[PDB]
This record gives sequence, C-alpha cells and structure tokens, in this order.
Amino acid sequence: IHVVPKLPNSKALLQNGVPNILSSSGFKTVWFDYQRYLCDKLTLATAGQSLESYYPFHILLKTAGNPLQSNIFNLASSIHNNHLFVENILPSAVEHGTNSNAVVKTEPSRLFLSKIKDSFNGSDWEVVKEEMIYRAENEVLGQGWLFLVENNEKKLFILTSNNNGTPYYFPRNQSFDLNSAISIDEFATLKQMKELIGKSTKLNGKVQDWTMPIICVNLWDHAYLHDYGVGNRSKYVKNVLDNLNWSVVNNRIFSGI
Amino acid sequence: TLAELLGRSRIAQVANNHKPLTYTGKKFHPTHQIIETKPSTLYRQEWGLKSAIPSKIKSRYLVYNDLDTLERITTFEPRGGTQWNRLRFQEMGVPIVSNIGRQNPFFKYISRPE
Amino acid sequence: MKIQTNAVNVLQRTSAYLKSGLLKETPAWYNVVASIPPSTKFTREPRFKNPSNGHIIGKLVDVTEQPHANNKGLYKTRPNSSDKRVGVKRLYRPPKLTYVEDRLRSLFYKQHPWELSRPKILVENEIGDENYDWSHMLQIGRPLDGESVIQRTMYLIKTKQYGDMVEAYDHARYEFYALRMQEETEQQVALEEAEMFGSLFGVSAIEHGIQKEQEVLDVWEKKVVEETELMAARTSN
Amino acid sequence: PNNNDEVMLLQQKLLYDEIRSELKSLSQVPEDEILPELKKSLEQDKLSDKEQQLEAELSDFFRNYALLNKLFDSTKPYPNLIPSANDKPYSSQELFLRQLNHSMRTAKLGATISKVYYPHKDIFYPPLPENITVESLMSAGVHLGQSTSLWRSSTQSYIYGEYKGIHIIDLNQTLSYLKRAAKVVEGVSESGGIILFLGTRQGQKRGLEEAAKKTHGYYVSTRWIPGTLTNSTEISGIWEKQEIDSNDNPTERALSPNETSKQVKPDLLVVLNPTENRNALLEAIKSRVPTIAIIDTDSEPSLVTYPIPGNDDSLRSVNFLLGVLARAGQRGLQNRLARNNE
Ligand SMILES: [Mg+2]
Repeated sequence: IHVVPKLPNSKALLQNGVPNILSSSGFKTVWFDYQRYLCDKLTLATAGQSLESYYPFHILLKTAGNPLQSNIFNLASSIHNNHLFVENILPSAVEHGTNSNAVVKTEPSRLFLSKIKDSFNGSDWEVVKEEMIYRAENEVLGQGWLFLVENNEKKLFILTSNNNGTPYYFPRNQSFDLNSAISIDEFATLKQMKELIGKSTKLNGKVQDWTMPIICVNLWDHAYLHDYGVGNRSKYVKNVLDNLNWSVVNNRIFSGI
Repeated sequence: TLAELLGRSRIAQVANNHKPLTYTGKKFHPTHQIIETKPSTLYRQEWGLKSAIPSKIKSRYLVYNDLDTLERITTFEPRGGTQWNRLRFQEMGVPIVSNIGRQNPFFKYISRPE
Repeated sequence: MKIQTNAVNVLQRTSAYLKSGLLKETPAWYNVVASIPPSTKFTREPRFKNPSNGHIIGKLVDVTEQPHANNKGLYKTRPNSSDKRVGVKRLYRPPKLTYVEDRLRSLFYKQHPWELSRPKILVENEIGDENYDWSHMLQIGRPLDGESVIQRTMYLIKTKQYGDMVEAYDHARYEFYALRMQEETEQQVALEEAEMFGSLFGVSAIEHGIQKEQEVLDVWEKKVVEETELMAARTSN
Repeated sequence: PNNNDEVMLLQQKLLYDEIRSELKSLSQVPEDEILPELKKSLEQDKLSDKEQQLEAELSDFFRNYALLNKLFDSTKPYPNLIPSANDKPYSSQELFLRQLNHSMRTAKLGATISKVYYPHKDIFYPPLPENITVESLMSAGVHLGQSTSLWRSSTQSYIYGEYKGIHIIDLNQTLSYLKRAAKVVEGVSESGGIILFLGTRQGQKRGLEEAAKKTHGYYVSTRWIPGTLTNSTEISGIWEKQEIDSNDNPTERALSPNETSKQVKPDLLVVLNPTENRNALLEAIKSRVPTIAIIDTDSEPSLVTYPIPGNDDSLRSVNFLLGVLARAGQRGLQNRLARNNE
C-alpha cells in the first residue's frame, strides 16, 4: 500500500496553508486530498503485482517504456511530481514544530546562480523566472508541470510537461501538444527522439537519460483554481517562484564533495 | 482459527487444477493460473509455494499442478505466456462482438421468455 | 523408524556423568534444559472434529435416532454392517479440510478462463494486517481478481441479503464486470492521451512478440534446411 | 557561503597540473639545447646579496627535505575521484555520484510503502518470540507440510489436516514449540554456551551467517563432515581456539598445546534441514549435545531434543524461524553482557 508521506509542520499547514502561495483550503486540495487520491488509485492499480514494493519514482522508470502501463505511469509520475512541488514550496523542511521557528530566509546558492548565468547566456535569476512564467502560459494549455532541470552537461534548462509528464525520461516528457498544430522544427525534435529510441538494443526499447529536476511547479487546477481562479495561473506561478524553499532546491544540485 | 485463515490464504485462492502441464492438443484459452514472483523473492527462490523453486529458473512466471508429489518435486512449468496473448489482444483494440447479436453477458439485462 | 530415546534424555545421561564424576564440569546447556523439559510422549492423538467444516468425527447415529423411513421407504430396525465396524482409524487420520469457497473458485475460473492469464502473486505480505470491508468489492491492499468475487459472494450470503449462493454469486459477478470495464477504459484512454501529448515508446507488446518469433523462426530455418539435406542424401541410398 | 574555500584549493590544483605538464615537456628537450645556454647565462651573470640568500636557503631546503629525510616510517568518501572541468560534461564516475545524491533525497518522494513483505527484513529485523502470531507463521508458509504420499506417520500429532494433497502443520503447536525452542537458545546464549547453526540447503548461508553473528555463535552451510563431533581430534584439532572473557573479548593469552587439542563441543545444535543431516543428529545424540530442528511432516521428531514443526523447504519459512531463534539468542547475549557491566 502506498501511503501519503507525512509533511513537516503539518499542523501549521492544515491551519495557515503555505504563506504567500496557497491558503489552508488550497493546500488541502493540492496535497491532503489530491495526494490521497493519487496514492489510493496507485495502490488499486499496483496491489497484487510486483510494482507494489517499489517507490513511485522507480515505478515510473520501470513502466516508462510500456504502452499499456501508461495509467500506472501517470499515477506514479503525478505522485512523484506533486511531492517535488510541495517540497520546494514548503516553509521549512526541518520540523520546527516544538522549536517554533519563524525565521526561514533561504536564498539561491552560489552554485545555482553560477549555473544560471552559464546556461542562460548571462541572464539573471529574475529574468529566468520571467521566461519560466512565459513558458508555462504558452506551452501548457491545460494541466501540466513546469520544471527547471539539469542535464548530463551541467546545463540548466526549462522543461514543461503536459498532464503527467516526467522530467527524467525524455521519451515521456510530453512537452509537445499534438492535439494542436506543430511546426516543422517540433516535428524534427519528435522524429529525432524516435530515432534515438530505435538505436537502443535492449528488448525493452529503453534509453539512458540523466536529466534531473531542480524546481517543480504544479500547473494543475488542483493547485491554483481555488485561490487564484481560471486565468490567473501566471500570478500563481510568479508567487511560487518567488517563495521557493532554497534549502531544498540547493540540495538538488550536485556539488561533488 | 487456523482453518478459517487457510481457506482465505493465497494458495487456497488458486483453484485445483490437474490438467496436463504438457498439452499438445488445440489450445483455445488459458488452462493454468500464472504464478508470478517479485525479483527480490526470485533471488531467494521464494514463490509462495511449499518448496523453493530450483535456482536454474530465471523466469518470474510459472504454472503448477501439485505443491508436492511422491517424487519429492513440484510439478510446474516456468512459463507465463498466456498473459502476453491477452495484452497483445488489448493492444489491437478490436472489441469482441457477437456474430449472433446476443445480449451482452456482462450487463444485467431484463430478459423475457422469448 | 523407532521412537528414539537418547535425543530427549541428554540431561539424564549427562546427570549420570556428573554424579559419578566421569564429567567434572557442568555443561552450559545443563541448567537451561533442566528448566525447560523436552516433550517425550510422541503419541498419536485422536481428533473429534474437522476444523474446516465443523463436522463431528467419531459419532455413530443409533437406530433410535432414525425413527422415520429412509429414501427407499424402509425403516431401520437394526445396525448395518458399517455401523458394526470399529472406526478408530478415522479418529487418527488427518481430516481433509474443505471449503465452500473452493467450489466457487473452480466455477469462476471455468466461466472466465482468461482470468487465469492475469498473474497472481502467492507470496504473502502479512495476513494479520488485512482489514477488509466486503460491503464493497474493491479493497485497498489487494488486486481485483476472482478472489474479490468469492469474498463478496460470501459476505452477501453471510449478511443474508441473498439466500441462494447462485444469486449472490451472480450479483458479485456483475459488480466485477463493472470494475473490469472501468479499468479496461482507463488503460486504453491513458495510452491514447499520452500519445496525443508526444509520448514515445520503443517496443509495443505486438512488436515484442514479432521479435521473439523471428529469433525462433531463424533457428528453425537452419535446422529445416539441414534436415532436408540429410534426408536427400540418406534417401539416395 | 563558503564555496570560495573549495575554489581556493581547485585553483592550486589546476596550477599544480600546469606545473607538472610543463615539467614533462622539459624532460624531452635535449640537454644540449638548455644546459649550455643556461650555464652561459650564469657565466655572464653576477650573484647579488639577495640571489645568494636563495643559493643557500634552497640548498638546505633541498638538503633537508630531499636528501637527509626519512623516505618512509617504521573528501573522506570517494577520495580518488578525478573531478571534470567546469566546462566539460560530467564524467561517468560523477554521474554515478550525482545519481547517488538523487537516490538519497528525491528518489523516495511521493509515497511511503506499508504492509509489503521484503525478504531481507526476515534476517535483519526478526520479531521477538512473544510477538509471533499464527498469522505471521502462516504468512511465512510454515504450515505447508509435505505430500500426504510422503507422510511419516510419527508426525501425526503435529498435523492440522490435509489440503491440496499436502499435510497442513498445526501452527498453534508450532508457536508453542517455537517459543520453547527460543527460550532454550536464549538460555544457552545467556550462559555463554557455543551455539552451532547447521543448514546445508541452497540459499541458507545468508540466514545462517547472520544468526551466528548476532548470537556470537557458529554456523556450517556447506557440508557436515561425518565425525565432526565423535572424531573431533582428527578433523578440528588443527584449527585455532582462543580464550575470551565474560564480555566475549579475546584475552590474548597464548594457549598451551594441551588446551588447543581438546575437543570443543557445541552446547546447542540448530539444524535447519534434519532429514539431510542424519549424521549430525546421531553425533549430537552420541555426544549428549541438545539439538533444535525444524520437523517437517516427513521428518522424525524423536531424533531431536526440541522439535519445531514447520515447513523446512521454503527459505522464507526457514529464515523466519531461524530469525526468531537468532534474536532470542541475541537477547540472551545482551542480558549476559549487561549483568557484567552492572
Ligand atoms: Mg520438507
């Protein structure tokens, strides 16, 4: 059985929500309700099978290449992504419930701001945030996820997913919406991706992708509607990126010590 | 009691089957329940049967008749291939239709003495 | 094999060694075994009830208990030959455990042969943790399968909502069909929706089968050719 | 905040590589190109008061730490990683360490797993004998006996019934016998006795080794040499013995050859597969060594002091019962080491 993880300072979260982003009702929808909804569906889908003993991140990797397990993949991807989003927007990862700590001033580290300049042609963090808000509004028509990811070449770049798209495995990033029209450049990217997946010799037709997320923003209606409303998702993404917990985001960047 | 627990055990859930494990006639549908073991349990020859399955077996799927026999072996075949036939049918997305136009057996229809 | 005596009396044989002086020092196990005596009866024990179905073992129905005529229309006035044979052996033979659910399980998989193709894991997690409310078929912790139907049928007959087992079974079967149809659609739609957002898959199930069949059909091609050439030479004789 | 500290080192590390690379460049150049021109410069140069300072400061600095020194004497994790340049992509080793970082923090986000059986936990987290239930024994498969065709009718009193062509062992009796056996292991461990765990079926070694380790006991997983107990001087005399205190610490006292040839008999023998170890059981009887064994429906109960009715063919059932006995021994050992402290 997959159970909803306990969050630090949960009593505060159920009373005052997440300050500057979500209210108490908004956080109950995104985490206490939706995370319960996802975990229960995952348990029903995976109970009695070998996947029941694996964590959601491992389930999505195991099932990423199986077309008829997409339902399990979607549930595992959503569960992992939601706790990636709830973790970097959380007031404090440490449990100051008995310490009553009200001073958590987290700021981008030097390694993060050095990789931002290197990967974005000298752009500042503030400018990159504006590009992230723009990318979300023009690339994610409906539900999806906004990620700041790091690849095998030490370069930070921006990835957007439609519905439950994993950042780890490029064949399942779901960054192109094929319901609408696509340019020849987008079709080239899809055609090149298909060729890479066909070069793999494995009988499971799986490739190696070492991309890892650094920041996760939930773009689903379960996270913003109640507090911002239809059409105000760009005001929601702005608040999230301005109130990130950088103790978690800094720890996601590999240092090598 | 122990008897109540046993009746609901996972081994009890598998219906008794003595059909030949090696059948050379016409096969139209699955005849044996596929048993699956997780990778961790396979590493320890644990399948939830009475005895350890020989380490030579690398598949994670088998079908069996008897938990134990007078020959002191389990009667099993290390195959689970009827599941792939079902999943390949699902991938072809062709619904099964009645050539006689009978009522759908999976719906509780109000039938009459016609 | 003979009932052994020397394995359970190690304490008494050791005590003779110590009392005589043949063994100077008391062994470390000596005190422990003395405080926890071994069981040394090794007897065959009678049993008077089948724990599975509660059938009484060892009860003889006397002719006084059969006053009415039988199915043949005859009264029973004297013990029959079976009543006059000592039945001590039945007291000691391990009772055959039987369950009504076993009959339904065989029926379910005879009616739905392809449910057998859904892999089942026999490895238990923890039987003591199962907190199931069989008012509904779905349960957190276990898959939807034939056993879900059987347990639902038993709950219906146990709550007396239905009287005949067949009626309870049919009611449970339809609940099972509804849940199976909702899952077959969630999987089809999830695949369709993913492809519409740019999901790519290396090998499909149909493709996997074609590749495996090719590997076998290639070895078969070689052997056929070889055995169609030995025949030609051998037949030439 | 303190990244600069590491940056200061890397700077030196880069400089060191530059110095070494061009030290090797000058090792190829012929001496005729450099030496005569170099000497000529000195022939055309005049030393100054300062130049002379280093003429003798370096002579001593090189006559102290290079010539008149002792050539020998009479970052902690992964200290041999060769980091890649900040412009170059991650190396294969760095990607492995980058993945290990992810595995500790992120890889387990989203859900926790409850009520799922993990095989390794039977060995490393065995339950205490008082917390064992019929359900737990049944979950491990301990109730699954042999085929009714292979019945050894001397086990009749342990049988609960027959089901699916096999005899079902009565777990209510298994629990009582297991508790009794566990108390014996605890007693012998608390008394300082030698506990030997014998099991020769494939896969049992891991359970056997951990059981011996946590009880400070001994194990045999490969083969029981016939005569190990009755012919001990011809088989085990050559192997080394040691003296230990009440805390099980080696005293370090050298042992007289008289003390190193004496038979060292186990105080308690635990046998996982007694049907294949008749030799060991008969030697234990001959040597008055109490024994514990798992007794399946085709196994003779009277051959052991403390039988445990149970399935002996499944590694889960065996490792479950072995784990309980091993933890019972551990508690006895911990109670003996505690009474010594206080
Ligand atoms: Mg056995």
